[PDB]
Amino acid sequence: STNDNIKDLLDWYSSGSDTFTNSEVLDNSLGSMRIKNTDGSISLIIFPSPYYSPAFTKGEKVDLNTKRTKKSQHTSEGTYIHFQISGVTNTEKLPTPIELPLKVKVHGKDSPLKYWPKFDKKQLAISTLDFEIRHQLTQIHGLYRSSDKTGGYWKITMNDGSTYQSDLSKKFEYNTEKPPINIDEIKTIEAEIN
Repeated sequence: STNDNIKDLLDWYSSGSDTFTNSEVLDNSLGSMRIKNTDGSISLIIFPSPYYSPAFTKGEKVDLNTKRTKKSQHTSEGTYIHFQISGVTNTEKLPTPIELPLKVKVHGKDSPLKYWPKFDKKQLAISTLDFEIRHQLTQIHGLYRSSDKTGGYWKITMNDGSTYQSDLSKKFEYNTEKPPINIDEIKTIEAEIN
């Protein structure tokens, strides 16, 4: 059996993420943005961190690799609205898609990857990297599914030696999220399930 916190995490990380490219900024206020996607829907995205406060202005183009916080709504004006959190970056692409170096260890023993995707974007929000990593861990390596796989961490080491890490026993800390990073400057990504 697992505890309730672990169950929330399984529900959160096993679900998918929303992806929209070349969306347009409609409004940008403190802690949020209103964006129009190319399919016609509107996205209301919250940004709770002072360290990652998107500064895009009305009319600019952005990419979304985000998660929904609740069910989308059809409004009176006939508008389809999405409610999401974080995950907004510029639209710059890399010359050729790259494969991020992810090494996974379960109980000290190396655990091979399956369906780890390639990325073609120059920058990704840390929350986006967090969900991609944990999603791989829950679908392929059993994270959160049983009591023997409920903790650990992931750590990203940049070329300059600076690091980013997240504790797997807790939800990603959105309130203190740092700004998006250049993925081609990532030296190593390690994930360990205790």
